[PDB]
Amino acid sequence: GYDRHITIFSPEGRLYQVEYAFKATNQTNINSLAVRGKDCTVVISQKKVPDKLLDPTTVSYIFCISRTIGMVVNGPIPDARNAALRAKAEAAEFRYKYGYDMPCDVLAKRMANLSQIYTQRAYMRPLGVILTFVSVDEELGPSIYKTDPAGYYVGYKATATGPKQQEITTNLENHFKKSKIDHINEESWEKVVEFAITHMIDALGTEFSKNDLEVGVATKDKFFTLSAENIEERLVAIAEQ
Amino acid sequence: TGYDLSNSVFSPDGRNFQVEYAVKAVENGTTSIGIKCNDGVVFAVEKLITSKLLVPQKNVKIQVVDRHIGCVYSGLIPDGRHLVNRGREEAASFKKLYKTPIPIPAFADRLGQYVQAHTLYNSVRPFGVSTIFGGVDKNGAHLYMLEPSGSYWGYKGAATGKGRQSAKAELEKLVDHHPEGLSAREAVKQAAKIIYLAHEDNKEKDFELEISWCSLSETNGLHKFVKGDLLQEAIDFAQKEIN
Amino acid sequence: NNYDGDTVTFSPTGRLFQVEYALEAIKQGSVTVGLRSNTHAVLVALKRNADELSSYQKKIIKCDEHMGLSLAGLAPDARVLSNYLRQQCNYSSLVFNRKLAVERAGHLLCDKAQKNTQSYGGRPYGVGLLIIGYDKSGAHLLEFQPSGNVTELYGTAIGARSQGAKTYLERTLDTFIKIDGNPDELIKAGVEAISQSLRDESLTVDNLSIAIVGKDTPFTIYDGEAVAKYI
Amino acid sequence: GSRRYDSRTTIFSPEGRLYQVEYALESISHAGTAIGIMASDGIVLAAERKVTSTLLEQDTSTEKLYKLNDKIAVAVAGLTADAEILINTARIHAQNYLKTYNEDIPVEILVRRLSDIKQGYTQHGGLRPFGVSFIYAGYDDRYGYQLYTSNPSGNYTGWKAISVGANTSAAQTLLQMDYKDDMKVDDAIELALKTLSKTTDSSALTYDRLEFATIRKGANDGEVYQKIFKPQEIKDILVKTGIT
Amino acid sequence: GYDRALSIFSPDGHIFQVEYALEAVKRGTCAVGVKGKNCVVLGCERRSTLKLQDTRITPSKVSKIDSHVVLSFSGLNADSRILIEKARVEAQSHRLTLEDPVTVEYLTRYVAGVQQRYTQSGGVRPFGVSTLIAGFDPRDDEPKLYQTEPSGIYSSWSAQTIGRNSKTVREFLEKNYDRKEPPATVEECVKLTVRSLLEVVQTGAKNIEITVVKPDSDIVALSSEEINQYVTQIEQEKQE
Amino acid sequence: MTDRYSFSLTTFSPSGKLGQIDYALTAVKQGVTSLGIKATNGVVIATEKKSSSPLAMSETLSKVSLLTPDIGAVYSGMGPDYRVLVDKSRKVAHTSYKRIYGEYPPTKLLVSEVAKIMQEATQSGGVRPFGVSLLIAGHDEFNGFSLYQVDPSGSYFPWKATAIGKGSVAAKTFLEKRWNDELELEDAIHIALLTLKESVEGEFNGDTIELAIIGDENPDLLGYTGIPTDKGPRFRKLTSQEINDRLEAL
Amino acid sequence: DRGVSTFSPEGRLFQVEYSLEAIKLGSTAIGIATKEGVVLGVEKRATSPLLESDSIEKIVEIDRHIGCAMSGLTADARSMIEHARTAAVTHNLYYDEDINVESLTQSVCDLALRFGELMSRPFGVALLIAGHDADDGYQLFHAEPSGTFYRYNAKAIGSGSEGAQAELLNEWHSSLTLKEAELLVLKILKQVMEEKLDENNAQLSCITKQDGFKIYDNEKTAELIKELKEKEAAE
Amino acid sequence: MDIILGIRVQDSVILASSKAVTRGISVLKDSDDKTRQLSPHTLMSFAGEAGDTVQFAEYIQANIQLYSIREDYELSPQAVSSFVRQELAKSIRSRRPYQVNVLIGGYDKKKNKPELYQIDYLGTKVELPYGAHGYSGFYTFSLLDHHYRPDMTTEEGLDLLKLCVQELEKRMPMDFKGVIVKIVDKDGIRQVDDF
Amino acid sequence: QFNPYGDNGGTILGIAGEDFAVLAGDTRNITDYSINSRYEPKVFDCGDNIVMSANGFAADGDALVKRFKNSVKWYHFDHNDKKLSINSAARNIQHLLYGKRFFPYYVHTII
Repeated sequence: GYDRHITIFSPEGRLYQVEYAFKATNQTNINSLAVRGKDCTVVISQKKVPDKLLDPTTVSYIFCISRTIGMVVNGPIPDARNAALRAKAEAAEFRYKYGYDMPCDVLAKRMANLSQIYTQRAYMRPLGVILTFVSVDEELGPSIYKTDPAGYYVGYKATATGPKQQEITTNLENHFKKSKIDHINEESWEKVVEFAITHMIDALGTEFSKNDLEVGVATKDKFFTLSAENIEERLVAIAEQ
Repeated sequence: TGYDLSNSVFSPDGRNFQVEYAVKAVENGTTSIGIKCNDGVVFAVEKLITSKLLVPQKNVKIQVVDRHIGCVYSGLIPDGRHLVNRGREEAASFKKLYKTPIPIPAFADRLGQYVQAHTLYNSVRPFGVSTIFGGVDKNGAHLYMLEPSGSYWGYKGAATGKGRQSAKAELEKLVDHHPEGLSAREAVKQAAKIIYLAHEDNKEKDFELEISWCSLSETNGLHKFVKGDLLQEAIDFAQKEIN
Repeated sequence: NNYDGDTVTFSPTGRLFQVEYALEAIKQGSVTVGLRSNTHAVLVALKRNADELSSYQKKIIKCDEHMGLSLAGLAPDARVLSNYLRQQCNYSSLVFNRKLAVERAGHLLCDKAQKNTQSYGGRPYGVGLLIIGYDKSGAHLLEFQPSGNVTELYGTAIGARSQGAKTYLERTLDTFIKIDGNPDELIKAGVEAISQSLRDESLTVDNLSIAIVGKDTPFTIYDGEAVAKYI
Repeated sequence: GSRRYDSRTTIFSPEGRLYQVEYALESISHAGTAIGIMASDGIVLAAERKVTSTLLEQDTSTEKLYKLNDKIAVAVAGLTADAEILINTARIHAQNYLKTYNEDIPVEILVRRLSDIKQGYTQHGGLRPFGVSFIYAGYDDRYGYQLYTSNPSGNYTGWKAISVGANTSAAQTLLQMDYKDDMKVDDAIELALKTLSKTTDSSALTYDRLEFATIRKGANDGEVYQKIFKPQEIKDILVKTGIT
Repeated sequence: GYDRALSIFSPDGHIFQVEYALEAVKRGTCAVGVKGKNCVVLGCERRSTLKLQDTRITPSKVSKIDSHVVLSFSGLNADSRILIEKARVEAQSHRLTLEDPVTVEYLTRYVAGVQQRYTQSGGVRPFGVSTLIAGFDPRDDEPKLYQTEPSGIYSSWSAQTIGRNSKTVREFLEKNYDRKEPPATVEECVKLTVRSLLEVVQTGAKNIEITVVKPDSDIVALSSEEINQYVTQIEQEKQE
Repeated sequence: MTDRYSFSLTTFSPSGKLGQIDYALTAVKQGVTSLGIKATNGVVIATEKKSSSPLAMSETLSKVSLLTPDIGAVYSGMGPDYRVLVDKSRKVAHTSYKRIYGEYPPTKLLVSEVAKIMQEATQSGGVRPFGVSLLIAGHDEFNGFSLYQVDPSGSYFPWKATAIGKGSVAAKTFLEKRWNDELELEDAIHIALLTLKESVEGEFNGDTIELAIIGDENPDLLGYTGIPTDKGPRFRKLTSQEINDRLEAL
Repeated sequence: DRGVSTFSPEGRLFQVEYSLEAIKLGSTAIGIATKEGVVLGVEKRATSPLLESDSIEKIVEIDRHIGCAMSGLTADARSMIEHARTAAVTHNLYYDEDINVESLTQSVCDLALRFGELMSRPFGVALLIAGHDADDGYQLFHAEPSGTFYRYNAKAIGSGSEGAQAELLNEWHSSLTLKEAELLVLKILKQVMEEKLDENNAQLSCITKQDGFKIYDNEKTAELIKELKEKEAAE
Repeated sequence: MDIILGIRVQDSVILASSKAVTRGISVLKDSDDKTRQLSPHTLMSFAGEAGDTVQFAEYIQANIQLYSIREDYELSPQAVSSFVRQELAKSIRSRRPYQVNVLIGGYDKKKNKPELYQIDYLGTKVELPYGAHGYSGFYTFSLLDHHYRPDMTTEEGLDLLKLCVQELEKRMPMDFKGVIVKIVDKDGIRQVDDF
Repeated sequence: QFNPYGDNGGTILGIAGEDFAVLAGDTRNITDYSINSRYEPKVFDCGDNIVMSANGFAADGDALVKRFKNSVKWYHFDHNDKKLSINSAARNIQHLLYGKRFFPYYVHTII
């Protein structure tokens, strides 16, 4: 069955390469999670540095696409960086052509269109990644938009991605059934970050030190990633709670 | 099945078997390492002395990129040279436009993205090398190791090829008992040792040691080869430590 | 076996079978020896005829006044590669008024052979080459191979039964490395080496091809009557 | 590389047949039957729709009969989408001819060029052939009324009466039996319907499963008129020839 | 563009796509050409599982390339139109530059070159056609007849046949054609051309086509009537 | 590097099936149900917004898209394929019509262009067919109201009413029962909602149903006043609120 | 199936090696080189007696000083001959001189290997290129689809070649006259030819420094044939 | 080049074209035929820029001959004229335009009508009872305006031409070495051998 | 506006004896009213017993001689070390110069 090697239909109307690309998404064995505050959007991903020889500072799956947009990837790093560089190029071109910063959802759509092409044209393989895009958009406010190897995308109130993703998902749905609202009703990003980590701990049944996480935050007019110390401060705040 | 006959094809695992096969040719190669130090990086390689007919000192494998970046690799040597040629075009282009020499993380991704592009189509074969490289820039020292999938990270120390595990074992030891730093001159001795040590897993043929380094104090942030008295000095250091 | 249909496919053990089959054409090819002193470098090549009525295939090709090679394997591939080298020697001259360093000639061949081992629909080169020259840093011998692997040596040999001469040179090393400023003696030691690779036949007068380059010697090829002196 | 996934659409079988042409014809043999009949005073085109649903918009659809210019029309049997690509090409080609010579295109010349495009897809480029056969009905001042067929091979032939699509062996027998040369258009109309009536895979032939067209001299003195019948006009012709 | 080497060598040294193109020629309607003392005659079978054929408008199997050169063929009809077009184009280009109509050998050489080119170009299959090219060089009264085939080989023939059962009609021509004495008139040559087709045809009804080419661009297509007489005269000279 | 697949990936099998078109249709069969009904004074297209996660905001995912002020589209099958087709469909309305005639294309011709795009993915080198079927509802001055279905083959057919996807067999039967040629637009909306209740498992409300109409011109939606002959878009998306109003009277 | 430019495990190009088989099925071609000229002779092999044998052109002029004979898929030769003629006239245009026989042959053989995935397959025809130049006198070259060309004192290609080459291996000596060489080619052809050799089904040609490449007409050849039987009968 | 005329009478088209070919101060030739037969019943005369004239005529001729052979049919004069106009209309916006003016004289066998078409190098076509390109027109048009009748015989047409040529030899500054006259009728094209 | 030519002056002279030939040239190189060099050779040994001078615009002269010297080198490679006859050199140079017919080498050439 060469219908299992390139992106052409199988007899039951399926694209196996797209399906196998989704499988690669979890190779890194990393779970990611994103929630929206009132003023901010927070995206946390587990950080795992197995080999002691690595320089831990260069081990990241969160990317700074634009001034305002950040992206966390779930999937192998080469494909992740291919997606990162491309998204950066597209966000910069958009700003030059149209005279305003590329919105999160639009970049998400454009990357989704790119992904779609690989599902249709035979010479391009899909990238084995899932891209979660976050910002505080100037029209739509706090935003989460996620793209997969199918070329599918949609906006989220909150989301999770990875192997243990289903547990994190249902954990969050449970919080929002209770809370009755679209987001974390919290003033500062610092406390939204605490929420994100706290609910990741509950759902995974594990604790984290400062080196086990990696955190991204988008406020109005910038996206930035927390240093080890910023997270320690955040973890300590959680401890005394 | 047959998922492994064509590059860029995902297996049901989510794997690209051609890249994994590329790795075997790398694992088959001679040993090579790199060591990050206080203000620089040190590179070294094992060169199997195929025959007495090999002119000593004259089959250089460490390749310079720009004036500040060293690159060494284990695997298919021609594939390695091809990658450096590309790297040199990238640093030429980056300097041409931005005036400043290419920073190391910047350079890392240029090689990273290019190697990764050879896992995207079935009309190309992935690279048959793992590449250890780096140097000194406006932010200090950086060492990288790049693999056939296009995966790369920053390293405190790194190794690849036949003796990678013996090398990695000795590297972890250095890292543990020198948590405040290792001098550039020290790293040149340690490098010699670890190549002599990692040569045991590969010891039919005896071998030629080759070292290079960029240090902000010792070579002024430029890539130079280790030669003469300093080479012999580290050769002797390593000879002590095997007995 | 399943992974030998093209150059762009790796075997499960990490091999490139089309490159290995390309290497096989050299093995089938007639033997050629190269060796050097500090002042000269010599190529000796055994030429192979089709039958008793045919000329003996040329094995040695001039690249510049100071560089040249010998071939074993597909002759047309050597013509392509030598031509390419002639151009790089040319380019170095006309642009930089600079004779091309043998080391650079090595690197340039390596990268040219390499492109063919990584892309679809192409094929590796089916020939092995030994490059001798005399540049600004003395005498040189290079061994090219269609994998891309170029190797600087004091001496070597490639082709059919080359293993004989290759061991002899390895034994002779300290003798011939110092045949400095004597052309004839380096040639005869080359002729002696090639003799280790002969079976049921020895060196005749239109059978044998010798080339030499050195300090005050243009790369020049000796054939026919002008090698009788050396058998 | 990519060779491994190449069907090779443009090669010969050991018997010297073009596989993809043979299989396109086999595809075309399951399409709604189209019939062309040529009379001394006009041409008839009749085609059967692929089984209609009660809810399909009957009048605004054109599945089978298309206008190439004012003097030429085609009946289609095969993949509709493929047919449309070729039709727009034929229309343009007729307009290039009018633009170049200031005369309407001779029927064969248009037919030949479409057949040459089909031919190309079976010889070079490695693409699949067009899964389409046409019945060309048209008029010009050199040969008068003409019928042609072309098929995926790029072969074309002229006819007095001919059918394409399903049951053409049955239909060609019935046309061969009742067709006369002196025949007037109104008899040819009747023949076309009586022939579909018998070869159809449906229980009964009704107006809403038919496309019908004529090319007559039935306007004002030596000038030609194309008639694409509305639903009602077919429904009336069905009663007047006594099939309903 | 599409690149594949569709025509390639097999271990036995055969190019299967050229050989399979010959199978298409085998399956094509028969064709024969016979050259007289002062003329050439082209005859073509017309397959007879078809009435309702409108022969006013259906492509004639013999095609004029220039006014002094005619070409017929056996094999794929679609492929033949492409060769005929290029040949017609080249005919007019040779007139424009050399100021002289093509010799029959030249026209043959060109069409043969086209077929051959399609045997070793990527992305194309060979022409499923063999041709009989016949006519008179300009200001030359000696008759010409040539054969081409999918491989690109071509040559001159006193008389020759191609297509289905050509082996049968070649058999006939081989014992009924004297090299030393070609059919001395148009009459005689037409008869030998029709006689040969009658080994293989059926009734000589809507089943045989004949074109006669004389010197100085003097080509005339025969009609049912005239053919039919040769048919009846052949059959009543049969009762022995 | 670059595309070396310049040969078709859809070819005739010995039976004369086109495998990849057949399989694309199977992808459409799996897809979520969508429908369209044509009234005398308008057209309705409708589908279910079957949300992937409940954490998703399914209003950010529009299955029903404006193509021109007077034309709207909906699909069953693969969403990503739809989304790019909408992008191409919107652009071709401009490049190959509006930039030439200074007006938006009539429905059948925009459909014709879309069908062309989909036919080309069925024959061009190195691509698979589109895994969707589209229902395009639209208005234009000379043809009035129309409804078209477009399949992966590139074929299109005009409909009085129809459905595609999951429960299309049942849905068409139900539409045959109810459709007459005197339906007023509100009657068609009512029927559409009933038909869509059949093939909807869980929640059935204004947040899980996407429904748009091609109806009266909406000057309140045009964005400007002063040109009396410009009167605004006939394509209107019904709001969540508006859908729920008709569910109480269902 | 598998790439056109693929190497066998023995280190040979499949497509080249297969072309070599096609050449073995070809009609016989023989050339002999002497100090008085080079002779080129071929088997015409008419597939049927209705084919006019004089229209079988398997010996061909390249320039006045260079001739060529062929064996194999002879249609593949047309473009090789066309390149050769162009190269020979072109060289004379650039240099106001006759092109060398070896150079011409090298030029032709450069075409040979430029096929793949340029043309789609190698040539299925071998060529005996015979000529004369001032530098190296009379020369005969065997030009193959491998892109290799050999110089020969004598050579046979095509179906009768293993038998003909062994025959040539004995009969050639370095003082053959042109006459002797003509007779030798005639003699060896009649042996390996399926049918009986006459002036219609075999063709002779030579190239001399004085008169250049000439093809012999059937009268002159018929006399060399009559001459050949007389020497033979008389031993 | 310079002088080319045409008169369409009752049953024929008559084309008169000067024989002189001049470069600098030398009449290189005095018997030049400035005409190509495009098809048996269609003739084209031409004048303009050296080289372009013949190259154009022969290119057109080749295309019409190809058409004839392909379709075994002769294009009507109207159709040939439109083809020529379009070719000239293309050329005028090319890199280097064809600088050729033509007259197309043809007998349409279907209509049994003679037809004269005047086309300049811009591709400006008109159907005319009589026409001229160049300075000729300035004398001949007014002359023909007065002397031409629609129903004239071929013999009267030739006499009308003698009037035109007499006048041009009287008043034109250059020596154009007489004309070559050709008649296009229902029986094809023939040339008058003395004029 | 840029003028791609210049005049470097000098003058050359060739004469044929029975079994010898000369090519003389002054060694002065000028532009306008200045001397650039009192000794800048413009007559060259080009191998195969051919001497050549391209006098006029120096940049073009050097370009031509370079290309002819390269032509000779390649003639040896491609034609088995054959000697380039003076007539064949003459014809070769015609093609070098005419190659640039529409942007010529401004030189008077003598071999």
